[PDB]
Amino acid sequence: QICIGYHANNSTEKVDTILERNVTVTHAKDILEKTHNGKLCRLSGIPPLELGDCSIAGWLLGNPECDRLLSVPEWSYIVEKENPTNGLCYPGSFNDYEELKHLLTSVTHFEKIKILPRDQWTQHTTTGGSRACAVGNPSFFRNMVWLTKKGSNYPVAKRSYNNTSGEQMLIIWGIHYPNDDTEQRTLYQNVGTYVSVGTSTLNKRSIPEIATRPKVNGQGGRMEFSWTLLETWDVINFESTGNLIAPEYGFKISKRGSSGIMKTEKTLENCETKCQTPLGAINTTLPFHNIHPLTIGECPKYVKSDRLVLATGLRNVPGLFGAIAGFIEGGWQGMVDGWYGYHHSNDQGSGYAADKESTQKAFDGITNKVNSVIAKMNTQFEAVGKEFSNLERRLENLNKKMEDGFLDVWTYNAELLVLMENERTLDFHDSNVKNLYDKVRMQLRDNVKELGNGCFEFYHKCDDECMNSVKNGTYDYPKYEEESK
Amino acid sequence: QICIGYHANNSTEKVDTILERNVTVTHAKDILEKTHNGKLCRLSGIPPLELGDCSIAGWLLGNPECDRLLSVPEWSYIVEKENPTNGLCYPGSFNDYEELKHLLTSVTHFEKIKILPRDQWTQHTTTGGSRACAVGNPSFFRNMVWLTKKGSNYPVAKRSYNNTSGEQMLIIWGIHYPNDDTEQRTLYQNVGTYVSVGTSTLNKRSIPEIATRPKVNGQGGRMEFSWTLLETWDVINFESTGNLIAPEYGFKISKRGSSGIMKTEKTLENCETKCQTPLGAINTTLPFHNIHPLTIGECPKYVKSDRLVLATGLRNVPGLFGAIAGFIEGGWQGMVDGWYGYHHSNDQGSGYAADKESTQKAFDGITNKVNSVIAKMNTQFEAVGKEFSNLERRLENLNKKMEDGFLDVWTYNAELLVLMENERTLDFHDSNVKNLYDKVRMQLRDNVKELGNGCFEFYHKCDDECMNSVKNGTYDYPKYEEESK
Amino acid sequence: QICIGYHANNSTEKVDTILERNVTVTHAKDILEKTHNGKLCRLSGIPPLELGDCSIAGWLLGNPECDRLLSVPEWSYIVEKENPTNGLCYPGSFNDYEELKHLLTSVTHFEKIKILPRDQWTQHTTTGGSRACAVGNPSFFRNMVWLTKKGSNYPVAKRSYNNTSGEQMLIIWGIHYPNDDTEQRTLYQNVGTYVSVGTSTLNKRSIPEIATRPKVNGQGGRMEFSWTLLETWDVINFESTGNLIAPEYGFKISKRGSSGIMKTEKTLENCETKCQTPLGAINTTLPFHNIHPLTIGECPKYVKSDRLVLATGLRNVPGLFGAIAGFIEGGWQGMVDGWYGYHHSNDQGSGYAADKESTQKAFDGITNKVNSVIAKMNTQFEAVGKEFSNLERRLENLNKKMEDGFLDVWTYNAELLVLMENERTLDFHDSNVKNLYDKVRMQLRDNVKELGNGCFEFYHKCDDECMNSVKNGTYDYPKYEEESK
Repeated sequence: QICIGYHANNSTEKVDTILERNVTVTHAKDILEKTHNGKLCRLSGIPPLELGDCSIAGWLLGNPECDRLLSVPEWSYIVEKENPTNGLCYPGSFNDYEELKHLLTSVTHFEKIKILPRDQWTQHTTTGGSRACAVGNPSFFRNMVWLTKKGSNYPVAKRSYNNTSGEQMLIIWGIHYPNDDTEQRTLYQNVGTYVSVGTSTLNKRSIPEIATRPKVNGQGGRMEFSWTLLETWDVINFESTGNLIAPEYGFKISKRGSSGIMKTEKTLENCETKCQTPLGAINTTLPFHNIHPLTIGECPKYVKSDRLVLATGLRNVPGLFGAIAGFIEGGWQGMVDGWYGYHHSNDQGSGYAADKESTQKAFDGITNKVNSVIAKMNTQFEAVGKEFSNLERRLENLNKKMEDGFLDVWTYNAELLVLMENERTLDFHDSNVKNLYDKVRMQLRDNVKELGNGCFEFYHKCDDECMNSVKNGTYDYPKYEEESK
Repeated sequence: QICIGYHANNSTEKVDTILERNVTVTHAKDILEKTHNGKLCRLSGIPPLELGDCSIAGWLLGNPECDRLLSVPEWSYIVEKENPTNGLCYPGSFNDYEELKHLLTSVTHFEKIKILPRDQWTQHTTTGGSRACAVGNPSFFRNMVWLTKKGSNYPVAKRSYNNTSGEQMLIIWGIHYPNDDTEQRTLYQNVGTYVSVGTSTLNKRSIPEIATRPKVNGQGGRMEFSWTLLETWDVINFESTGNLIAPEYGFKISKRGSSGIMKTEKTLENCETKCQTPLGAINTTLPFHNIHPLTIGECPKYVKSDRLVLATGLRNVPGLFGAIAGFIEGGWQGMVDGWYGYHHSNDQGSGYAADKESTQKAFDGITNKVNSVIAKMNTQFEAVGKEFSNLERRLENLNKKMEDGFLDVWTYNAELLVLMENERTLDFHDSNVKNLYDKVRMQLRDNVKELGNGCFEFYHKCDDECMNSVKNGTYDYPKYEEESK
Repeated sequence: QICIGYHANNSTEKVDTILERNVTVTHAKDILEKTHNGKLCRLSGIPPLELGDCSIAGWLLGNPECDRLLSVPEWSYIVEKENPTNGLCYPGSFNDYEELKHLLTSVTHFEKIKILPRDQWTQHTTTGGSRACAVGNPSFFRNMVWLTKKGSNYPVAKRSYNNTSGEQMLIIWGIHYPNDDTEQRTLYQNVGTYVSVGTSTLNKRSIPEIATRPKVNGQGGRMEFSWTLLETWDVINFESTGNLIAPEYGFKISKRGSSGIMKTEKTLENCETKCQTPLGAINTTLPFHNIHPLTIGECPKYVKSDRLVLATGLRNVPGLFGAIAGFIEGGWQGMVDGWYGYHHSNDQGSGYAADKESTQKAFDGITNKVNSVIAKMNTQFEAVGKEFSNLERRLENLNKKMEDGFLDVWTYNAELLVLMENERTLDFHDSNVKNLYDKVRMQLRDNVKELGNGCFEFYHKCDDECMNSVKNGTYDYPKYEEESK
């Protein structure tokens, strides 16, 4: 007796296919990454700029509450709170704020130079402060200078600066909007003041917009700050008859490319990632994850799925070709050195023997299928998270419409890819067993009867050495011409 | 004698496959929804704000032509004509208009409130009107007040409002731009006038731009409107020496999400949908539709295709496994209670009996195939259509480039899905038939003769309970040892 | 004897399937276009507007270095260098420049009309020039008029123009920002000047800002230009007390759709395409290419792949159904008129004969498969390249994140489509052979013996007439009852 069978085990591993659901399989592979390390790490050897609970505005201006900030010269992404607590301690806005944040998202190299020393403002008062930026005496943004009148005079304030630092330089200035005409006169003496700033390409003139406002942080006044990148060997001109908040420092900056701000509560924790999420770092080979949409780095695609499992083994039986769970009704728990093999009732022993060469062709194939699915996915560095003012609601909605559009597409493709390929994997094994059976039938023919359960009854004495002529595809028909039929 | 066969009927359904075109099939399912109810319906219980032929601006300002408007307090989307006939009856612009429309696109909750009563502008005149907003007497936007001179004086107009309504409040104001220096004085006496508006975050000061302009609605002047959201318990301050168009009303407003403006002339009708289009509402389980690109709601994916028919039954004849339309050269008109079955020529009679074991595995399977294709589609709520000013041409083009890009992707994938899955459905049936035939052959053997056209000729007698033993898989070889050969 | 077999040849064409790599195939089709003509062509009959090394700004204003420019009236895209040498010869900015470039991207119809002739500026000096626009006396943009004082006076400059031209007209004006108070007097005499421009919808008043600036092209002053579309039968009104840079010309423009600007150094070169890239033109039926991402026209999808070969022939051997390179161990070099066929050994001769019928079914099926993959692709017209100022980094990053999104999607889908469909083409051929073999075995039966690699040994005499019957499917069992067994 010779029998063609297939492998079985104690697996409870389930998969879905196009045609059937919850189908138990021999071996399987999850291709969806769902675990992180819950840490917040450094991105490819380069740390994040950690802001604690300051805002970029607050950090750059020199809010006294950002003094203990600790600044690296490099950083690869920024960490901020979804709602920071130390920003403009003096009320105001920041022109093109989001553009500025996006510009500082990632940096070479970035250092703070002193470009316009306080004391050189010789005809003006410099110590101007406010209870709003208080340390319990009134202080002010440490990087800026509030030029006010000296005595009863405010002469034209006018300085320039040639960018000799060798690198593109970020420079910030501001204009102060008083609460009323009287407060204007006591700070600046003059009424029709203006702030004028100009470079080669920049060319801007502001005038104070005096108006009655509710108090924010106990102040009815406001400051509107602006910023420019001063190109190398170019000069920036300030001229003002009042209301200027002058920079004292500039920031040398260089960039390789762009990145993201990560909105989170966590804190850098000393490690390494190629891919960071607000919940933790991801180290994975798999092509999909479902951890968090807002990642930074080279990440697996984010999918709205919570199971993506490829069958690799075979239908676990305690098809399209009619073999597995077909004319060969069940699998063999015994044979464990292959996926398909032989079982023989003889006069010596009996008798499980794996078909190495056919199990090998299949380990190769299925290994290739898995690797096709995984290795064909392209993962370049991206930043996902994005920033919009509350007058860019449409733009923000456009961005969400896009992220969501790709999310729907990848999920659908993934789900269906897994389902379709699982149906073909099973048929694959089913075909392999069926061709095994046939690779024996077309060879025995008359020296055996077709029993049914994938068995052949021998018309002669087939000792262990004859049973090996069948297993290795080299059985001779001529030799056994004994007709017991 | 027992024949193996498969179902055929009078159907004329055609599907396409990867390898074949116009292939007549037994049963099919169109997975492309292309019918609407020609009605404009309310969305998950909540109706649309119907603007008739007014613009949002005309509505909010109180254009007199928008009096019999009817205003719901809720609304889930807005209906507006492509080009409304009642907007600014007095010529002018509206700062950040598109952002405002996007804000009002859906709403909790929306209530107009008198916040600055006219008659309390005690030192100014209120009955300012124009022929441009005629009723046939000069009139004006009903929600605004045109402050002008009282005698030969226009003092500092200065009022404020604390938002005690417990909701976030929309507030609009405008400044006037006269056609020439003389028109100005007859209206405001003063010449260096300004308009000042402040809140906690708002801070604005506008000055009039006197200049000769072509007459729109017989008017050379222009009115430039602005708007802000005043937060709860915050106060807004107005101050002006002339040219201020003050609001009388504010609008309490709350929001959960965003929605969209649907261009169309149809009117609300009193039905319901999860999904609306400018042509009619859609009610469907199907994953795709081709009615119209600009839907609002939880919709199927829009595709360029105009036919996605999924084969569910089998090839219909008067394959890959070479049974169907192959070695069994035809289907059976007769048999109608299964897809595959038997036909016995016996001394009692004949002979059609469907096969319930395999026909059920197929219903099961093809059912799951359809459900997988449908139930994997992710359908959240979206609004598609958007709005852009004539200086956001690039941004609009970005949006189109985006909507067009997904359209191409979903079309291609749906078209190919159907083509591939159809080829594999037919091969599924072809296989089920081939396996039936094989399950019978492997049960008889010696006891019967393989004819060629799918039949077995018995080498012995076989009454009815002889067939009912083969069909159910319970046939015992040993009992029949007559070898008429 | 009669044997079934398949085609083989001397191909070294290789394809990848889901299960195998580097598989040598009988015939194949590359579906990735990889070649361009290196020419810069015209798009569907319509040329590009070529700018040499001017910028659109310099071209419209009429920079004297653009005299040789060659202006056509139609054009389907614009060719510009990455960084053009002749732009604003006199330093300045250009309000909403990117929107203007986008406007002019494609054009009907485009024609320069003389709308405000120089000489009619009778109260002012017109020949105002600058050394910055030297010809080697001072000159100026040829399409603009630099109004300066005549004698010691500069009367209110006031002119209007009503667009009677039958098309929408683009108009450009400018305001001069001088370097210092004396430059202003020597040019304009007056002190608190203004520039007023108005139409139906446009309404701008501009006062000049005198300030000290770095010198660019030797100028401290700056000129800011603005533009508008003057609709038909509308009028534009200029009024100015100095500092106006007036138009002399407007541009009748008409637009069907939109296009793009192509950045490259190449020149128009007198040929044709439906699809243009900065490297050269593409003439192709294929659905995919990898030449360059920035195309213009009706183009194949761009993918990161650099090999998309579709198998069309069978495994080459000099599978899933166990025929090809399976139970029939190899192919026939010498069957050159079909994919599958017969080899008869006869008393007469022997004996390769291609099977016309089934080879055709295959040529048909694979033709369809290739046409389905190619023809389902949606090649609408798009421009791709896009322009953003340096304060639109976010917006530009938004666009990049989108182009990449689609690139990643199309690439993955194409790669896997090929792999999956290759796996099934091979298995298709395999199936055809297996079935042709069975179509003989079921037709002979007793009358022949199953030998080995697809061979049947006849139990009777078979002449070249009997042979033909087996081949054409007519052979009869009854006739030949010679039972040499």
